[PDB]
Amino acid sequence: SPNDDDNTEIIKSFKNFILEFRLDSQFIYRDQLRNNILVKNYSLTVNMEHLIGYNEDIYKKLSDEPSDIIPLFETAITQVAKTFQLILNSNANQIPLRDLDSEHVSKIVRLSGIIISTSVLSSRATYLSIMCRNCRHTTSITINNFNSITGNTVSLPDPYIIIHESSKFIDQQFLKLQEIPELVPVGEMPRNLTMTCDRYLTNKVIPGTRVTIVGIYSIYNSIRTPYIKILGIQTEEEEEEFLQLSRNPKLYEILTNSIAPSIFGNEDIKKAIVCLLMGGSKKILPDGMRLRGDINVLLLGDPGTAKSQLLKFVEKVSPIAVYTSGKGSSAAGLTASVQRDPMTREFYLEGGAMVLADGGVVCIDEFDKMRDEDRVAIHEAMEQQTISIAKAGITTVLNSRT
Amino acid sequence: DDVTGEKVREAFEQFLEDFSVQSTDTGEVEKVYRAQIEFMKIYDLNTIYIDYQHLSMRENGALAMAISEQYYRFLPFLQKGLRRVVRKYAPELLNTTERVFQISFFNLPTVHRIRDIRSEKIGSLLSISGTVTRTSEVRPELYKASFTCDMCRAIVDNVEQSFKYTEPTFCPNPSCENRAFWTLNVTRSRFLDWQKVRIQENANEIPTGSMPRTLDVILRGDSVERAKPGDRCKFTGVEIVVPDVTQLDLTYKISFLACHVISIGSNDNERDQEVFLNSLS
Amino acid sequence: LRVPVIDLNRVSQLLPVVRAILLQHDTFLLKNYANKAVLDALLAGLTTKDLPDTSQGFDANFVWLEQYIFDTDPQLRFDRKCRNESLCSIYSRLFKLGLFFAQLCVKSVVSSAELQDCISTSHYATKLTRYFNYVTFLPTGVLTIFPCAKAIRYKTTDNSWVSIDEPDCLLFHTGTLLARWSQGMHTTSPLQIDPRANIVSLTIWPPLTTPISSKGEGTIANHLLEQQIKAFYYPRELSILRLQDAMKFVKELFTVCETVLSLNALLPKRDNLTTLTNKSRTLAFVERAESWYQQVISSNSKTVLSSKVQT
Amino acid sequence: TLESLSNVKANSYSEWITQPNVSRTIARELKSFLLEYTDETGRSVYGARIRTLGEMNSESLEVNYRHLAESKAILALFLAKCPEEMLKIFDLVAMEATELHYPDYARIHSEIHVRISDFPTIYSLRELRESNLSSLVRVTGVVTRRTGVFPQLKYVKFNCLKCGSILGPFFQDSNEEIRISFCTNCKSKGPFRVNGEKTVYRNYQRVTLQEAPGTVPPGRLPRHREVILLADLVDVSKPGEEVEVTGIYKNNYDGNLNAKNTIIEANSIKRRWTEEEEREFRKISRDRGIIDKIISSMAPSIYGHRDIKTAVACSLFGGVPKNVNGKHSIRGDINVLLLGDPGTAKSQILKYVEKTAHRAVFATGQGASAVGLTASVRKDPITKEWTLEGGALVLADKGVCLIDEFDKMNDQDRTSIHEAMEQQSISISKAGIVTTLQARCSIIAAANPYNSTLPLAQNVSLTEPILSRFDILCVVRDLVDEEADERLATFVVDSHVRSQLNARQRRLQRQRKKEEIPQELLMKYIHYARTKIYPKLHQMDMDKVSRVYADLRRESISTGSFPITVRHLESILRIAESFAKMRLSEFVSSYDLDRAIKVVVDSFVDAQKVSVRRQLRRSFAIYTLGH
Repeated sequence: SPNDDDNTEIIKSFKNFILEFRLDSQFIYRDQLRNNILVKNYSLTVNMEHLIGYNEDIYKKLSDEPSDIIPLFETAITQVAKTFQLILNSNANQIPLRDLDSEHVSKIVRLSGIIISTSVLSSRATYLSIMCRNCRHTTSITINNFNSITGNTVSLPDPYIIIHESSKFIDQQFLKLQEIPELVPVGEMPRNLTMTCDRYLTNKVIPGTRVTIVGIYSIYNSIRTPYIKILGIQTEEEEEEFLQLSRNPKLYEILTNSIAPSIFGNEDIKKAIVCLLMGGSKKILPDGMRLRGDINVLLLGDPGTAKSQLLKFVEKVSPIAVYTSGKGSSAAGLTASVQRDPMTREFYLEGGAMVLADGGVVCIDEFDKMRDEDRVAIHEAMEQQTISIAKAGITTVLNSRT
Repeated sequence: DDVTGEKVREAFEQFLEDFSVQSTDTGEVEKVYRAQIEFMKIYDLNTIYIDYQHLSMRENGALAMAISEQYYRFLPFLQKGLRRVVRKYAPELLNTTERVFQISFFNLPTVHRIRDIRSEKIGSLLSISGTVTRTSEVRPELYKASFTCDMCRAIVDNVEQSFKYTEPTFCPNPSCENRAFWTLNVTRSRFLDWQKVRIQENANEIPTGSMPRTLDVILRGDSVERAKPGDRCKFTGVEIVVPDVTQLDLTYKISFLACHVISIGSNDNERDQEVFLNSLS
Repeated sequence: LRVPVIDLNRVSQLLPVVRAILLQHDTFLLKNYANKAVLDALLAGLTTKDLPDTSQGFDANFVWLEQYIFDTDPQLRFDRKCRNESLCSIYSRLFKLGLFFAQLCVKSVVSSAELQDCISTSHYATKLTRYFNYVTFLPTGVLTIFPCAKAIRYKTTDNSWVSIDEPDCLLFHTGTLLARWSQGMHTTSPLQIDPRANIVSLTIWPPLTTPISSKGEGTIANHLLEQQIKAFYYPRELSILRLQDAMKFVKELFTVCETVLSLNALLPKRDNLTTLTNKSRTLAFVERAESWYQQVISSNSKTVLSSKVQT
Repeated sequence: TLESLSNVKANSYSEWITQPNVSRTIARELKSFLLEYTDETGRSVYGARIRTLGEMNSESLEVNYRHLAESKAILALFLAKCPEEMLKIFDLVAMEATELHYPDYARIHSEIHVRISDFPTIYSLRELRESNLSSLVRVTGVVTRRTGVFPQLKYVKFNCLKCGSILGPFFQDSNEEIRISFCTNCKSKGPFRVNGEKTVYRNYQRVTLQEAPGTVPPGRLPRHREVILLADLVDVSKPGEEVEVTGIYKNNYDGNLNAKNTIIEANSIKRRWTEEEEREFRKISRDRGIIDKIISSMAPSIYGHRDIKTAVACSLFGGVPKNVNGKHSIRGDINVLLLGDPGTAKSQILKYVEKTAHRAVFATGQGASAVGLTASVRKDPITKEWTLEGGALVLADKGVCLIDEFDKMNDQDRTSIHEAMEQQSISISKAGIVTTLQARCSIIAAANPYNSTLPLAQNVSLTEPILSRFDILCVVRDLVDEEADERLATFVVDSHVRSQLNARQRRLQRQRKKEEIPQELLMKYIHYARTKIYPKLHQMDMDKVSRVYADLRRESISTGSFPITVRHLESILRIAESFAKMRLSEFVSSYDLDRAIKVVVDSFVDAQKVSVRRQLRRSFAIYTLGH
């Protein structure tokens, strides 16, 4: 068996890599492993850029077939401290969600988006023990299915009963990542993707925060639905240009006329857009109170003064902005919705207009022709900046600082 | 071999070669059935039109009585005798695999209704006239399929489907024991365009407090896209029984496999006056 | 579809670069030259239009299109000057461009002892293009340089029109006889409709007595290039016969007629349309039509009498 | 040789191609065809497409079907008969051609597909029968809905649980499924796990294509099939565009299709007159009376009403939309509101646009509710998912919108129309699906009140922002005139009398005499000046437009008429740009500006009272009476 001799050189290469990598006469990988013992956190954040400068053959084998190199990395970390979780951090180019073809299957890919919702905690079987019904033969089966979500063909040699007492289980949580709306073209709907967490990766993100997730793109049978297993959740010339522009006392007049150049006049209306896009200061009180730092500007007047043209200009200028209407957005559009999955029979949450655009400007059109049931959810998000929904036994509070 | 079935097929072949209607304008003995086969070669047609009044005028109506009573039993015999007459005249209409020819009877005597549909008339040529409400799309049907096994590699041709995906149980090669592994051959299967039309009662028949009944009429052959919704058409076919495939006590459903659709609302501006004057006494 | 841009000052290093660009994009794009401010002042002598025919002045082909051709000076009994003083000044300034263009394209081929004979008699005549307030025309000469902006298109092999716009640049065009000199290594390109109806053109012309490789012994450049330039009436019998000689306008429709007819049925034969008999019928159609032109030498492809019904 | 390939010695066409001695000669002739075929100018059309394929890193090679039938007929007749075995062999031919010019192309892409376009035979979705099975049919339509990009299966490699070996590769078909019974190492019928490491996936997308509104006969229902997009064909067709699906008409067997009571696998997609028709447009538009000839040709079945024909003709061409530094998007669709007493052939004008425009969706005000005009979030009865179905304003992108009975509409439907007449976008966020679709079309409605003493704000049951969005307000007044009744009664009788080669030519001559410009030439004249010619507003009288709006707004305040906002000023430029498109001009001169002002003046003066009509006609008579 040639695979048995090749696996020994891979484990031995990862053991010597931690005891030899140094930066500025300081051992970062060695001090991070020793400090995690007193804290009791079986985790190790290993940067992907550190493996390139050490050995090119190691980084090449990891990006090719990560389903076999990652399980071997966990065995090398435990041998040094004597299961530890491997956290990979990449700082290369960010691959968008729309550029995921069939060439990235079983490969380490880097994504960047906002978490839609978060499911509950699920137990994953790792070390199962079966017992016969006649001779009562107890045998332990080590489940090494790293690229698997559910119990895809459980190995059962079936008069065997799985023992739930002497079996080890790990945590697992499902996530939904959406692409950045800044890269989504016009006239298209942004898609989503289901991710999976493990061990300390569960209950770490917040449904409504843009984070960077580096995982492995793979597929599984449910035509197959793709999935990505989460592994680790994370110029000087441009800075001088922004500092010199702020020193100009005429900056308040330049940015005023630059926003929406089609509308002529109305200097008092265009001046409020600059203060709205900047916003105040989100101050947090030590007692446990939060002050509103967002500015809400209401427009009113006779139609024909380019009302819809001004709202479309703010969406194209602000980085995070979602355009919505009045009657076109109901309770499931403006706020979060509670949908049921017809395959797993589970109630999953879904982001709305004021949920996916956290930290930006939400442009609403035709605010006078709105309904009464949709006016209660808006008033709650304009004062406390939170959305409290208690339906179907799900009591979750989402931040809406729009 | 069916003794009664072979007698009907032999009499049907002579009816399409000996019957001739004398013309009243020219006075020449022109054969309508012989000229209809030649017209189907230019336009490339696969559906013939045979009048029921012409069958009753031969042999004292002995052949028309056996067809109107038992139409489903003599259905494969009528299609077999029709292929022999076409092969004798124009044999170029067989090559496309052999083409599937269907017989569409028109101008029927008794026109039954929807309330007169009973179980005693199952398997007989009837005529139901109603209004079209809902119609489906044009979808093909697996008629004569061809199953090829993976062990003996034998192409089992001429496999009829009785409204179910039937598979052969044995391979013709005696050196094989395969009773499950079968692959469908699309390049050697005969497909037909079928369409289900849900008809209803006539608009002129408005009785007392009753419930409007619907009948699922299945069209085959060249009868596709011939019953538009909102027009009272005269259907013609046989009463078939379609079971429940989803339940495979066996629940059955009463259907009507039609072969010819006659639009009443439809029937050169000068020809509209000569038809109404000739149809009356 | 690549449009390279290189300065001609560095060529006078860039010799094999232009040799590899005439096969793909063919049409070259220059830019700055010795004439800059004097190029815009040539429009003063452009609004003339006061010369007759005799291969000079404007050509009123009927309707809104015309070609103001100005003959050369050393040619005897073929001179008709007017008020185009700026046009005569550019005749000697752009003459160096025709000789310098051969040092970056013809010099790389074999040698340079053959391009000096084509650009020696100075028998080329300019052609001013004007429009009043477009058919696919083929270039007459071998080299065609003309300052413009758009106009040119493509009749990058996607049979689609490409309207480029490069300010302060020179668009070059390749002739038809130059392709036969390089055993087929050039591609023609016509123009299209555009609002800018003010463009100056200039096409060089080879001498009257010069050999054209080995295949141009019996037909010189003066006899071949004069066929497409006289089809715009002396001789009148030779101009009408040359317009009707284009058999491609009536023989190309037959190559596709039976292809679209046999596809709907899948003719005296009953076994569809075999490929062995279809290719033989195309060669027989071009052979039967060839005898019709040989036995007639003004036929404009007359139609046949249709079979009428009886009574 | 080529002579022995024509004699088909097999029973079917699919069996002759699968022969080893025939497939070797077919691929040999296909290799020399992509390297020896030249155009009329002496250039290799296929030689330049190979070099450009490797520079852009694409796997789509476009091959013209017309250029293949003009050289070899053996490779053209077998493609339309059995495109399954023909495309598989020709796929390896294009791969070997690119390796000769670029040997380092195998490391990027392994397979190169062929995009066959330009088909001689054109068929629709209604003419699809059983004779077109397993054949490349070019079907054109409008894309209505589509699905996501789901990774399909091609080479599935199963793994055994009793030994740990890898079984494969196996070609996965889109019709049947692979069922492994016995193994090659343990001989067992245990469960096989699909490995997610050695499987070559591919893109898959289901797009429902519907028939075009301009080709469906009146009185029938349009049809729709299912289109499958594979390889790089996904994410090309957008919901609201006209594409030409040049795929193979296949069929699939379903278990629910036989107990309850036609998929086209695409191969090449192309989004959407000859040379003789293009030269005829410049000759007709060169006349000085080209504008008057189009107005007289609009709706030839209606006599009189010259003021209404100018608004429908201007709404068909539309304006030139342009973005303002990536901020605002000025509309160009001219909105015409047909108002007046019923009986003056008001509904007959809406039926004429549906048979002349390239994309016109006729709707009403009674049957069309909230989702009848805009989009909706419906549940699919098969996939059990929340799909998105288009409406009247969604399926009419870059076209004409026809709405009947605008006065008999609910309050929930009037607000959705006003939101799309300014921003040209309908934002619908229902069932957690927040989508912002586009809706750019000319809404031509026809409501019913007409009291001359009452203004337009009281006769028509509408609001103020609704009437302000319409550019032209046509008002019809049924007056009493003995001279007009005699001319109208004669045209009705003359149009009812006239309602094998000699009989057909006489019917076409009678129809052309009553229109005098034919109807077939007017349809292609509108689409020609809407996608190629774009007139500008260079060198225009800016001081003349400011004086017209200054005198029009000053008279509406002292008399108490309809207030003129800024939306009416932009309507003059939209009508003036439509007049330049009718003359095939790229610049709007002073003649087109004077005609656009008279349209807005006649639509505003007649939309008032009797005393206001007799007063505004004398003060604004200078701008109407041009010099």
